[PDB]
Amino acid sequence: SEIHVRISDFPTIYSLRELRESNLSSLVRVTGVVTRRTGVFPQLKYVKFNCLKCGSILGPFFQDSNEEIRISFCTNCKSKGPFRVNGEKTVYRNYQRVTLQEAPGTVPPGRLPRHREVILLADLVDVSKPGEEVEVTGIYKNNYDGNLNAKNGFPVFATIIEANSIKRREGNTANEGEEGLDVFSWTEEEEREFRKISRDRGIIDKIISSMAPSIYGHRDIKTAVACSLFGGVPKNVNGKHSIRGDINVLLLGDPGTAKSQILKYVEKTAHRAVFATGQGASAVGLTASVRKDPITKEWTLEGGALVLADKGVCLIDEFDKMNDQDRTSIHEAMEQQSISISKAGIVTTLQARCSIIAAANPNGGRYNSTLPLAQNVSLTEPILSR
Amino acid sequence: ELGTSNLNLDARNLLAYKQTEDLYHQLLNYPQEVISIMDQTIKDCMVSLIVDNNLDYDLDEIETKFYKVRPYNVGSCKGMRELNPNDIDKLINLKGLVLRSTPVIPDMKVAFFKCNVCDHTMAVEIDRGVIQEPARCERIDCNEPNSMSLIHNRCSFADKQVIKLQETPDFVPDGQTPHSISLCVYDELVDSCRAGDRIEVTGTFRSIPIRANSRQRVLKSLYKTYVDVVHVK
Amino acid sequence: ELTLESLSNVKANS
Amino acid sequence: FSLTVLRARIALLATAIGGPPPYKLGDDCLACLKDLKRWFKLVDDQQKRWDVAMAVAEYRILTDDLLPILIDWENKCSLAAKLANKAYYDKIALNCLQLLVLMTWPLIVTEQSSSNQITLYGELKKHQLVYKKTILSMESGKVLRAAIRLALDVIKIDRLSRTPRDNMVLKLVLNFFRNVIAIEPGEFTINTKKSMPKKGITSIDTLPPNVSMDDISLNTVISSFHKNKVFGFLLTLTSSLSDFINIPLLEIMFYFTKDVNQELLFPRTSAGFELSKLLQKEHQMRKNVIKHTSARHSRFGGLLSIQTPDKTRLTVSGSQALVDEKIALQKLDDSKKWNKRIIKKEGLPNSLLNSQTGKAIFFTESNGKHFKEFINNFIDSGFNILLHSVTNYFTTEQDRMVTLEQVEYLLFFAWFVKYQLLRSKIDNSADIKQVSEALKEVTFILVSSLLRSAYDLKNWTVTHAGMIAFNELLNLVSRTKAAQDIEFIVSRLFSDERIQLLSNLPKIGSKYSLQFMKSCIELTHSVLKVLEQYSVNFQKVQANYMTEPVIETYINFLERFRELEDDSIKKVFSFFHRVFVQAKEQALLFRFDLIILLREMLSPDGLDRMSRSRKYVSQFSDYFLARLKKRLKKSPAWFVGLLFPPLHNSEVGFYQRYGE
Amino acid sequence: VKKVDDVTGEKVREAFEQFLEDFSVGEVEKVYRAQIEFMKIYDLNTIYIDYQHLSMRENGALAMAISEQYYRFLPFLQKGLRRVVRKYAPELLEQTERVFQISFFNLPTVHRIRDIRSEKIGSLLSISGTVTRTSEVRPELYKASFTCDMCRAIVDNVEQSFKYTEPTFCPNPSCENRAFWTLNVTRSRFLDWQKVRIQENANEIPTGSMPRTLDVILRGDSVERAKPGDRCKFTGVEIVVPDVTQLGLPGVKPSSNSGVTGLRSLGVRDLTYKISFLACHVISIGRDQEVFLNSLSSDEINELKEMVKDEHIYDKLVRSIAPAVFGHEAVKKGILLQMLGGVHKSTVEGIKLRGDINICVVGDPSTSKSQFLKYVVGFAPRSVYTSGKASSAAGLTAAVVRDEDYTIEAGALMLADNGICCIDEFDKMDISDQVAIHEAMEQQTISIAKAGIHATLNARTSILAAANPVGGRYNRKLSLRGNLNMTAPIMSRFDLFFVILDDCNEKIDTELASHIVDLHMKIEPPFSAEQLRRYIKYARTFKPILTKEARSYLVEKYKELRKDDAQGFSRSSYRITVRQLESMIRLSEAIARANCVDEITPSFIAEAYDLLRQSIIRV
DNA sequence: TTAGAGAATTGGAGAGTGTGTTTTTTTTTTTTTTT
DNA sequence: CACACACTCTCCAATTCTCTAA
Ligand SMILES: Nc1ncnc2c1ncn2[C@@H]1O[C@H](COP(=O)(O)OP(=O)(O)OP(O)(O)=S)[C@@H](O)[C@H]1O
Ligand SMILES: Nc1ncnc2c1ncn2[C@@H]1O[C@H](COP(=O)(O)OP(=O)(O)O)[C@@H](O)[C@H]1O
Ligand SMILES: [Mg+2]
Ligand SMILES: [Mg+2]
Ligand SMILES: [Zn+2]
Ligand SMILES: [Zn+2]
Ligand SMILES: [Zn+2]
Repeated sequence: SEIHVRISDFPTIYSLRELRESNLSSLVRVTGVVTRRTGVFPQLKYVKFNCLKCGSILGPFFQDSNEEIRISFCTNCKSKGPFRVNGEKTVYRNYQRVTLQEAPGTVPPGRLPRHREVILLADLVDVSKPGEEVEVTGIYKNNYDGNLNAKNGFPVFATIIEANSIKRREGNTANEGEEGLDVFSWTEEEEREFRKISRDRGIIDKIISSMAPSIYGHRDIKTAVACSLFGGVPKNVNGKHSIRGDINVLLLGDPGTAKSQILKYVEKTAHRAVFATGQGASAVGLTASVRKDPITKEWTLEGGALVLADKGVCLIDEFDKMNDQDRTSIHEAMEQQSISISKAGIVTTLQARCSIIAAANPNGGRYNSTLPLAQNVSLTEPILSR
Repeated sequence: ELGTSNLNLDARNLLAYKQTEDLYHQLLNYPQEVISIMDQTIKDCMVSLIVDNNLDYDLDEIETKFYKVRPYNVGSCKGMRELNPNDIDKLINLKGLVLRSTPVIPDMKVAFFKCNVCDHTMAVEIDRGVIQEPARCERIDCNEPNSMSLIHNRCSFADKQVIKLQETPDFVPDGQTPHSISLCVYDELVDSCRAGDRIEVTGTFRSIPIRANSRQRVLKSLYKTYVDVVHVK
Repeated sequence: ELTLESLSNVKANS
Repeated sequence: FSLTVLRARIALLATAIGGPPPYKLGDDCLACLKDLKRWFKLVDDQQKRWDVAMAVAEYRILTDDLLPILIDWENKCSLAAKLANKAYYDKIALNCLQLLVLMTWPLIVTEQSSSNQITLYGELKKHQLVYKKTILSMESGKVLRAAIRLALDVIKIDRLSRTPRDNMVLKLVLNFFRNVIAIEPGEFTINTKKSMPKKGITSIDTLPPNVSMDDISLNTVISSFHKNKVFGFLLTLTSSLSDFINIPLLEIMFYFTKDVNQELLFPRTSAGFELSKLLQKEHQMRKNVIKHTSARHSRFGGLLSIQTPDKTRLTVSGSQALVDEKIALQKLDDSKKWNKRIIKKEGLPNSLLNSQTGKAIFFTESNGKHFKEFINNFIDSGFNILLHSVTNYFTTEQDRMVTLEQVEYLLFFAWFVKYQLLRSKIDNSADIKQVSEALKEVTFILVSSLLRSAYDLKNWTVTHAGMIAFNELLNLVSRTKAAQDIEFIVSRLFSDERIQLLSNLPKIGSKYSLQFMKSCIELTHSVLKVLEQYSVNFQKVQANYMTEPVIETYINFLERFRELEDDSIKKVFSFFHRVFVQAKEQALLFRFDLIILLREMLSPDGLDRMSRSRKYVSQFSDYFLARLKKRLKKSPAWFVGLLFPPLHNSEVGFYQRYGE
Repeated sequence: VKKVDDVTGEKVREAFEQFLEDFSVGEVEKVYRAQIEFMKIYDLNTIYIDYQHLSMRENGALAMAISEQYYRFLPFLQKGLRRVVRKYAPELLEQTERVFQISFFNLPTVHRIRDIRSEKIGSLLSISGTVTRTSEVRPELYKASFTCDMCRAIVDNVEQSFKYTEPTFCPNPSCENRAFWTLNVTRSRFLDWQKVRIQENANEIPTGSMPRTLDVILRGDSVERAKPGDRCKFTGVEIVVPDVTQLGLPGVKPSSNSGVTGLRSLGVRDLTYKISFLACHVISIGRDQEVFLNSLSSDEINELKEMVKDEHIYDKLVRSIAPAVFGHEAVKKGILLQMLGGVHKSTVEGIKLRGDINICVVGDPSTSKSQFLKYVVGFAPRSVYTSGKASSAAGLTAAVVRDEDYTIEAGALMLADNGICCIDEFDKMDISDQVAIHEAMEQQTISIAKAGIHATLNARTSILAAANPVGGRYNRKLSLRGNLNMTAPIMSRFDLFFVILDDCNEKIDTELASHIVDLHMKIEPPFSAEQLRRYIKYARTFKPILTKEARSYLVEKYKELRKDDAQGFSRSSYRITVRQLESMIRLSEAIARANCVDEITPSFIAEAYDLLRQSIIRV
């Protein structure tokens, strides 16, 4: 029935710290990391109340998605009484209230992060997963609430952002200067150009040579990274047997050979990429963790690096320096491509179709060519075979 | 010669003189009225002394200043655990070590209303914590009822500092933990005893009702007790 | 029938 | 649907005239100006809607489009006047200024007015202030310099060579000056169809956010007048009096002086000395306030019982009452929550018709200095000539004058004749002949006839417009008598016909506004002093003044001591002081109202201790108490007769009021 | 409409007017008239009025009038301000009404949290304390403008109290409205509102007593100017904030020490009051070349011109670094090059190239390493000092702490972002701790994926480590690798290694003692610290580039380094990687910045090669 | 003009409709990161 | 649930008013 317009590439980008009263009821482009996300609750679009005293029809008031519709005196009679909606002619729209939080990258070091609630209306729900980093364009409106006025003791209002568009910037933080809500979306001309250049003989060599253009040599590493980036086909025989369809790469070598730089490039290039390093990646943060929800007080399951990188790439720098009991947590998600969690009464099997690219470092810092591979690394066969 | 207000009057000095024995007993029994009349007598005696000795001074300045009396050493060191409820509104001497002290609590003394239709402002004195708001504008040319709105920041406030006194360890029975009582300090002596100090406090042991429900006027029948400090040593 | 130029010359104060 | 179509047409005209960033005249600009003029005229009087003006104010037409037209024409006019299609470039400003004066015309609402006009009056009075706000602040308000061009074009030619048509141009341009400066905030018309709740009106500030009381006061108007040179315009217009330029001009230069007092002219870090004095006074009153508050908190609980007659044990709280028994009795008095009902009551430009004594508009020192000489130059130029010009018109159409004419004329006359006398009193550089020309017999008899005619129609405002002039009549008679037969013909007709009018108003006007009561006390004070140099009899005129309602209306003024000034209390007290030994009629003064006001006077909460008002009053009250004691000691029944009003019986009337 | 006017109020307004317009205060200059012109230039609406200027005029009468009854006099001051600002230039007020904020500062006396008394309510204070918590910048209603639900009449300029006060009556005498209105958010005026929670300073707290806190309200331009931890000197009116729950609100209900009662709007419930400061001004008490030059005064420009045109500027800078340390010219030169840094280039593929220089001053326990670190942390801006002992729970890099959700605790390597992280006792911190900074020292980011939290944090810091050799005293019989517990991956990330030894020389100790005792008795630096800081800031704006011959010389020097570092039968380099080539580039850029030249000559590359070679020939 | 017979209006008690509570986060498991 | 509060709905006799009284 209706077509919405998603404005993209707003010039003036703010942060949840620089918003002021001058921005009220004006388009803003704040940037932050999603923290909470309610379910997609249907919301009243055109409320058509029926008078209880005398009338039976009230005007199709537009719900503003921020404040409750006020009826006050009825039109049929001035007398006031209870009112309720009509189920005959009523239309609903999706409603989700995501809670943006200032990104740890843009938060000043050591300071607490600010946060504003963001309303996602129809067609925008479920577009920003929790924990992802997004750029939200929308109207910066304010509504009055008595709770805040009572708490602060001043006639102070509560602000909220009615999102008009969302672009995710998680896993492509090096992709500034690009245009559009999706850097990886292609136009028809772009698709024709893809089909034209693919027919070229030696396109594979061009693609391989174009992986790390500012990194000399390492054609074997570039080939492996290109193969991992494109990936394979995930088979499923008769619905019973399932074959992994993603390629895992392990870069093992001496220091100063651009192993971490290649990983940073892959993070820049791949669609859904997550970077985790060494000891700074625990077992449950790599795959999945359960937590007691502070508001509803029950156990809920939240994904980690291997879920945020689903159908993408997960980059693990300094693979050999992670704890063994943290490194063994990616055994299932790297072969079966599914995280199985049965903690706190939550028995479920998440899906993580990741493609691990890990950079290691040989024992002693130098790769001893006179010894076999197993004697140069601390990794074992079950993780080396993946 | 120093321009001070408080007086560190001692209780035994009333027994020393002849005609002020009934005065001392009434001070122990009726501390509020006795202290008020003592303060008024102090002010009148000082202005009379200024008049008589011809020591030239601003009479208005002396009259404006509120002069206080601090009767200490009222009696034997009464125990906190032995505060039976017939000591209500009676002068009490207590000894203990202060646990903590709340920040300054402003209590309204003089209200300040404004006529929201003619900008007429008058101050209504507050007695016993009740607001006697004017029924209408004082100005006859306006005399609009219900046109008065309180201007909170233009009122006059006093200083109240509730202090949680604790029974001294050397006097508490060895079995049970020492008890505690709540002090009340007004207009002076505020921050005159930081936490950890040991003091001998003199004040009137008073009890007030507490509202069971904030919205309603229902009052609990337990009458939480405090003491109105008049001197701290 | 206002031109783009009129749009730039606000008439309503707000 | 009709209203939004009207809005559509206004917006269509707004984008048709043109805009900026120099303003550009669009195609058919004259046609759209004529269309707008015709629509506004049709909706103003023919239909009486007052909605087109609203739409114009909404599009900010007067600010965004109309003002830049005159601003852009000003530079062309200056270039053409200094260099040495002029008719087309001249006629364009005529319609713009005609529209401006039409929108700036004051709005009047009466009972005969329909609901639309009263409904939109409150929504358009703020826009009226907006117009004058943006006009005065528009780069020194140069639009008035363009306005005076719409008058100098016609007045340049010979007066005998005037035009039967161009004559209306002068009226139209002149009305703009009086209309812009008469713009004042209105009144919040509370909807009294139902009983108001436990809370009153929240905000009485009838000002839109773009309008501040700083940018709309008469100080801004006077500063704009000085900076726009229009002082010379107002002087030259009056310099060539020797008809249609009299009635508007009567209020063009009167509106900004309709309520401004002449005391602020003379002071009698310069502004900071009065600041220090006011701080001292407020410190004194705050010191008096704290004399009641307890030395300790309210909850100290000072309870007492007053052993009143009959061994009563009435309980009143408060440690303050323990200090003095009078404080305890006052706390007894004000403890009652029951109160009685006190009854109470501008249709013309607000001023003395509705302004209290403290409403002195703040003036810049330089602005005050300029205004001191502006009015003096006007008086030295054409004051009496302008008065004599309208003397002939005032003698005709007595019953054809709307109530606006009296309030806009009598106040002007009285204010300026009072200013001239006070200026002559403070400084001798001004001759009394500069105002002595107002003693003409015909003018005096006509103004007296108007004053007496206003009495029978219950037009109290029009009558108050007359007492303010009647005071200065006696004042000027005294001034021209002391400083000197021309004064006799003006001050001998109040023998028998006028004594009733002057001796009846004080007895009846006590139930009205404060200024109405203030007028009569000044009248009596002046009349008791003008005749003192010739005594038709001193003992006979005072006989009709010593009446109980007269004493009531004099003592009703004393109850406002929180706002009465030194002279206000001085006149009221001197009325009784001058009759203490000269008349010896103190028996009628024995009401408790005067004794309670005396108690308030000598109390520190009333009159100032450092001032020069409470000393002689205190001594005279000391003598008053001696007189009271002497008169009460000789009559036991007079102890309770002091409260009850006097009696009409024959023998007691001389037995009690005169003591045999 | 009859309204009585407090003549004292307009008198104060007029006196403020003359003070603002004709103060004319070391030649005569109308400072406040120029202040209003300054406001017109940039549209800012904060008038910083010094209190001394107000006190000297009017012999202190107006100053006392302000300082005693500020709360009641404020609207009159605003009106007087409007008068002057309109008179000088009406360029104020799609008209957008301008709300002004008079700021008073430099009060004669400064109070404190302990010295709060309720008898100072409605008066100007200068409260000073350490901020511990700041709320969000919420917009508070300032001048509401309601539209009634019927007859569409607009009630405007409704002044707001601490409550949500709304008009009670409609100006149009045909609208029935006593509690029904719809606020016009677009027409209403809002003000920035922040609530900071300050507390008593540490030195002002009596022993044993807990610190006393206060809630200070910040409005307007003074928002976000007081960060937590910073000791600020607030100044403004002190007010008391009632409990708006008791006053009654459209959306909440009263909730359950001495509360008064009896108000018409209250009924049977009581009202309690809380003291809260309302700050009007807060100050803490604890870039192209042309842009920097235009921000510098001409007198400083002269000093900078003398430096840049100098011939021996490089050696003078080296000798002027850490004057209180005797000898150690090489370490001084390395520290100087650290502050200048390199160029933080970013290639086309998105790969970021490091531009920061890392130094490691390894030396005997009696040497002057910590003196160098302390000088750097006390001189270089945005620098922190930390040890390897890992004092705080958060490590050198970052940590997550559960809140009784997860949040990031900033480590030492993050607080020094875009600065220098002076790490001390680099050997003490364990090998299981070294693996954390391998990325933060080369990729300059810290990546954390612990539990429900996942972020790639920024650490663009230069590390100046100071590690004691293994065994306490340096052993020259072994290479630098043997004397240090650091491994090859972390030893190759350090650009410069400086070895300083306390050789048992009878003469050297004499100069050392004479120097230390000489300082304690009173060092003459050719450039003072404040004088050198502006030169470093000016030089940092340079971005030197490599000339054509510079590239060839750099490649040849790198070839020589790798040839001389070859070890093993398979010719496997151990100490010299391509990181050393990038280190030569970084040092060349830093040296060229020292000479304030935009081109890198082969002399600079030769010097950088010498600097690297001297740190690896230690055998 | 005075003491006294007639109209005319509206505030202070009360009928009544709808409110507002009492009402709670301890202690005990389970997880997770550091220690 | 019901007792107490806040407040809309509703209502006669004491308080004000102006025509006919002395
Ligand atoms: N060349 C020097 N010039 C000036 N003072 C020096 C010099 N060498 C040593 N000192 C002094 O020697 C003392 C100790 O030096 P530090 O800088 O504290 O080194 P350090 O921290 O003690 O070394 P360790 O291994 O941590 S114990 C300080 O008071 C220095 O001022
Ligand atoms: N083959 C190469 N081409 C270009 N630069 C390289 C190459 N190998 C290493 N480098 C440089 O070495 C620097 C450090 O690489 P680094 O990310 O530390 O690799 P590793 O983590 O394996 O030691 C990078 O800035 C990179 O530019
Ligand atoms: Mg690496
Ligand atoms: Mg050290
Ligand atoms: Zn209905
Ligand atoms: Zn009033
Ligand atoms: Zn309305």
